[PDB]
Amino acid sequence: ASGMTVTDAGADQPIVFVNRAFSTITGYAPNEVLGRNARFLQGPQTDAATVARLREAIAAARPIQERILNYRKDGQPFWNQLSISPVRDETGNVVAFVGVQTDVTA
Amino acid sequence: ASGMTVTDAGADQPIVFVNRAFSTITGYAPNEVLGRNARFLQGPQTDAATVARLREAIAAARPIQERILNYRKDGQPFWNQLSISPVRDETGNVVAFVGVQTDVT
Ligand SMILES: Cc1cc2nc3c(=O)[nH]c(=O)nc-3n(C[C@H](O)[C@H](O)[C@H](O)COP(=O)(O)O)c2cc1C
Ligand SMILES: Cc1cc2nc3c(=O)[nH]c(=O)nc-3n(C[C@H](O)[C@H](O)[C@H](O)COP(=O)(O)O)c2cc1C
Repeated sequence: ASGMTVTDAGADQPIVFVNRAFSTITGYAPNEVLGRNARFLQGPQTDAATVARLREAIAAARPIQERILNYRKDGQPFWNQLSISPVRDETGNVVAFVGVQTDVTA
Repeated sequence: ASGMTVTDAGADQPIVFVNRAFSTITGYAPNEVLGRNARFLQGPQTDAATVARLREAIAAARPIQERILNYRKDGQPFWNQLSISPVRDETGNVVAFVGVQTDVT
């Protein structure tokens, strides 16, 4: 089952919702992630260039797919097949971002 | 500001998240809508053919936009410019639906 994260569009994209699978994958409870930028999932072995591509895509409200090394709450590394897309109204205003997170470590 | 509604993909698409604007537009608090299908927003004068188009789009996980007559908690009618899109993982599985609700009254 794939994780889903919803963030606000503006002001450093704080998490506003995660599904159950997000907790299964990351080991974080909703309480522990709400109001935070998802970048806490990253650590020392996370690829800087991949993070840069995410940063620029989100700034431009551009859909992006990346395979990124993330870390469970307990510090265990896992490979995150991450898909982020802006949510737009019909006037093109960005209302939110949605992230789909799949553990592809195996 | 535009409302946003997130539902589960399966089992009659219960609401799992709404943003602030959803409450401003509909007059419903999150606690009142969570776990419910969004069809409660429809009323007597809602166009049946529009509802049928939404029903078929969701069944096939197809993106759809409709202008649909909805009703606030207090019963006042409003025109809802509604856009629904499936949220998919990289293997095409539908993880959720996202609806954007703009009051165009
Ligand atoms: C909806 C959403 C979900 C995200 N999910 C993840 C994730 O699961 N793992 C991750 O490393 N980064 C994720 N990010 C990316 C970070 O929040 C951040 O945008 C990224 O690290 C680049 O920005 P920064 O250089 O300011 O940290 C997500 C971003 C958004 C908007
Ligand atoms: C994410 C999402 C948001 C929705 N938002 C609305 C809405 O704001 N107003 C509305 O009348 N129907 C909305 N619907 C549609 C109803 O939930 C339902 O799909 C529609 O009435 C057709 O199915 P039915 O014939 O089983 O009711 C939404 C559906 C989804 C999946």
